[PDB]
Amino acid sequence: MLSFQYPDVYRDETAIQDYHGHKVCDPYAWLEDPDSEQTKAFVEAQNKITVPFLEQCPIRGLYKERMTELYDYPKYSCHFKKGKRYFYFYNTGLQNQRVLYVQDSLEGEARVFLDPNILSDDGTVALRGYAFSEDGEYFAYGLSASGSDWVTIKFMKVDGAKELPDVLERVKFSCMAWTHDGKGMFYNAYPQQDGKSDGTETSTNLHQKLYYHVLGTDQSEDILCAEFPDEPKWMGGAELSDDGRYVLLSIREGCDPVNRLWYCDLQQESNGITGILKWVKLIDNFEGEYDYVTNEGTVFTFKTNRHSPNYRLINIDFTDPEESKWKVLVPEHEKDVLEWVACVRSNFLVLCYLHDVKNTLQLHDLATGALLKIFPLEVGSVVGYSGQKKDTEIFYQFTSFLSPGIIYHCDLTKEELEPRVFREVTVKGIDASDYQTVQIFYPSKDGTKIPMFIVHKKGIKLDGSHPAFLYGYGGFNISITPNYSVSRLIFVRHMGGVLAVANIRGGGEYGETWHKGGILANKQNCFDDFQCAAEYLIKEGYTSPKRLTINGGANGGLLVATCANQRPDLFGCVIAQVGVMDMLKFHKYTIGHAWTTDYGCSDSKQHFEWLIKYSPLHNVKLPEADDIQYPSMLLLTADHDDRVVPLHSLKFIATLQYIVGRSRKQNNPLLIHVDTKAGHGAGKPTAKVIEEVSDMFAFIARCLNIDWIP
Ligand SMILES: O=C(NCC(=O)N1CCC[C@H]1C(=O)O)OCc1ccccc1
Repeated sequence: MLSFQYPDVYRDETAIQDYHGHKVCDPYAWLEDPDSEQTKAFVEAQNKITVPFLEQCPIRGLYKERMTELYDYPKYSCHFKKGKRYFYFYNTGLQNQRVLYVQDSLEGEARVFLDPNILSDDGTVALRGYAFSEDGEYFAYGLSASGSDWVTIKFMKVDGAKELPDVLERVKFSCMAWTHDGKGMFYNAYPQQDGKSDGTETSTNLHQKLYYHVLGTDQSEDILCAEFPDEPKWMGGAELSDDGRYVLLSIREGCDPVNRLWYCDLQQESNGITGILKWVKLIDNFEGEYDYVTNEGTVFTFKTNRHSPNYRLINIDFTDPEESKWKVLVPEHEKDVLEWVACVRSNFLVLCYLHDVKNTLQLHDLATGALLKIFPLEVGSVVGYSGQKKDTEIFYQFTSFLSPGIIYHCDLTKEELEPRVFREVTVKGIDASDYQTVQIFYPSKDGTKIPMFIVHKKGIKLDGSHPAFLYGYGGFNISITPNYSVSRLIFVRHMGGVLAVANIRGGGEYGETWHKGGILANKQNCFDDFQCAAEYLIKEGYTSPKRLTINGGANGGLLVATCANQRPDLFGCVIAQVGVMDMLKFHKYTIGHAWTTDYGCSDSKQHFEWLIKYSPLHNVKLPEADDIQYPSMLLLTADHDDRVVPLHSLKFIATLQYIVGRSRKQNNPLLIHVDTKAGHGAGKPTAKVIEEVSDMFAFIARCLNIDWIP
């Protein structure tokens, strides 16, 4: 099968660094420079062998054709109202980017409001964030090129969709919030830096500032409202209270669900916004999260995890702020996580809970916190919602593994608040009734029961003969909930596969305790949990090692790469997307410094000791047994992935090819594909999404010798 030869890659054997007495060699350190001729030549040489390998078999084209056909279905976001108009996103089916539409009434004819497709031939310019003025007459929107996190904010007058001259640069990881007087907008920006700022650089991002832009002026005139020069990693995001009276500043440092909370009563400013605001430091520490829901005068309602790992709602009165005085509006549930809360129709609260990895949605009274109405949902996830304080209706979007989704609407001015289907689309070609989703809980190494969803064709025999695709993430308090994936369903229908998603520790499925169970000293729990998920699928007869593929992206790329090093005997194929592979140097680049809250940092001897044991780049080793080789591996990254710099995957593949690829027993391929004009994943155009999944499933099919089932 392997008719190709791995490229020559120079090893800098002098690249040695001492980590607390532990000498670490990094022979491919030079791949950290994306601009050198050496690095460019490396990428070219790697793609040169990967592309023909992926395109040789007819299966890639078959998969691509089927994906193009089945993914071609109307895709709508739920409606949301701003001012006197309604807005919604819509993709006719295969447009590179979804389009923002506007209508003057629910019955009115909709018209194109913002079409990102006309900004590029290939759809590599995408919307990244936006904010309407409080009256809905003005609109600010961020644009990112080639998938970079960097944003350029532009503006439009809503009536007539008129482009305005205002342009804001150096924006990244920014908030967008208009003051209610309609004069301007708060946003974040980073100081100037040498070199590039286009997504191909690896420069660390520090000293993020909070600025206020007055509409109709040059960015150079912007007001500096908050800065933290003594704390380079702090990031202060601004939002206006519902009544427009207070600017709330949520300061974050790192990735834990915690934040300082400062406020500024705008009425108390000496003469409007003219400089550093008179911040009142309500919560001046990083011990808990305080997510603004709404306020009534000085009584502020926040969703918090302060001594409540499953989250709860509290009221903090700015006039009697001490913690002993806070009121618990909606107490913490013993097991269900309160995911998010919104205030609508003045005195209603919409609460979304996660019950065993499935969403529930309900309406509560703002004054007492009492449950008023349960909005029934099938097994799945709530992925969209609209309804602000002044609105008198809500829209919410539901999705699941077998259902593309349903958008519901509920008029809250009605006595009996009962929802109605607003929009529903079914994908012709995939009959939901032929498949089933089951949820099981398997014990991990330490006995902890971990949830896992398994999706497969009804009536299959559990004889271990089926190809399986097992996905996991495991970290950053992210919950991996049900979602509709045409690409995965094609694997089920056309490749006879079984899909599985393991809700391993590190995620947010069981609140902050679940998160803490998969970080820092306990990061190994994630890998153990995931390996145990694979062992469950095998023991129960869904699949066998040789037919099992594992996949994950970014922190999930780290997950599958570590699992390949630790248990190469358990997997037949591994697809690691945009993975964090160098755990000793991740903190040095772009926004990597923020991930130390989940991983630790190698500067600390204690942390280094945890990190060195699982870092993918530092644990590539030939399996001892002659009958064991590494699984087939495919790394996917892109040259503008400034979230997880591509050097991670470049150094990792060089190491795999040298240490393992050179061995005579290694017959499974170890490849990388580096895309252009793309980044971490957000905003990737439809055309690229299709090529990507086609590469993935063609790799699986060729390596495992799977025939296409028409
Ligand atoms: O870095 C992330 N998110 C985490 C992220 O993208 N990660 C964390 C690990 C690698 C990668 C991933 O898994 O996609 O977002 C940037 C940010 C914004 C505000 C405050 C701090 C940080």
